[PDB]
Amino acid sequence: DEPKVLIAEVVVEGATPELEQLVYQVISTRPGSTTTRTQLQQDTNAIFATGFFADVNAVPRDTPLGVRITFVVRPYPVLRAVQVAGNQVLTQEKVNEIFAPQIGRTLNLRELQAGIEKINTFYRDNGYILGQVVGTPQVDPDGVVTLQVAEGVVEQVTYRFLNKEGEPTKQRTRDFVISREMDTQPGVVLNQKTVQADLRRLFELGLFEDVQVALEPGQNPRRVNLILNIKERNT
Repeated sequence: DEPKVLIAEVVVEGATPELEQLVYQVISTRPGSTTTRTQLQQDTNAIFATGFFADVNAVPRDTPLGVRITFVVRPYPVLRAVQVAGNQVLTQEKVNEIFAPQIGRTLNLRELQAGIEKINTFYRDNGYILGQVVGTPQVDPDGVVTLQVAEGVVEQVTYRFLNKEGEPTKQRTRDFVISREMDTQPGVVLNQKTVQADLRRLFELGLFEDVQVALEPGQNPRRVNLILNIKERNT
């Protein structure tokens, strides 16, 4: 863990005033302090961990005073808007409301992740069990952030009839009999409350020994094929 250098000045470049005090607060390197390469590296890690910066570099130069450490920092842009692709039950207006407190100051990726968590909580609490933000947020240099969601859209619903052993068997009941009990239909976003309700209506018909629900990925792999595995009461 050698060698050590004495520092004469520390400057922060590239930060707005609000953030520049933060940089000084989180680093340990001061004028008058002895540092190594490792510690300077840890200082850039600490600054990066604040969540405000796209890029952090520590640069040492020789000045008339002695050694300068310049921390060069490239903040994320001021946040101007957050827009979403692939949404249906999550409205752009709800997205605007979640992120309103952040608009007009430098974007912070920890705070963005807290908003992403608010979106996933909106899906989960409203019963859209599959719904969530997917991918990495796109941050454009003009301060507009784009997110993707996959809400759990039902591409198709497939009935599979099975005998007692669990092998395929000839269907007796007509498709309409089942379909007309179900609110879960192609094009809706899967909701665990509606699935439940649907299975209760299928039970109230008195026709099936078992109905089990299984999901397979759609053709669009962000969507689902809802499978009903159905064992009908014999003759």
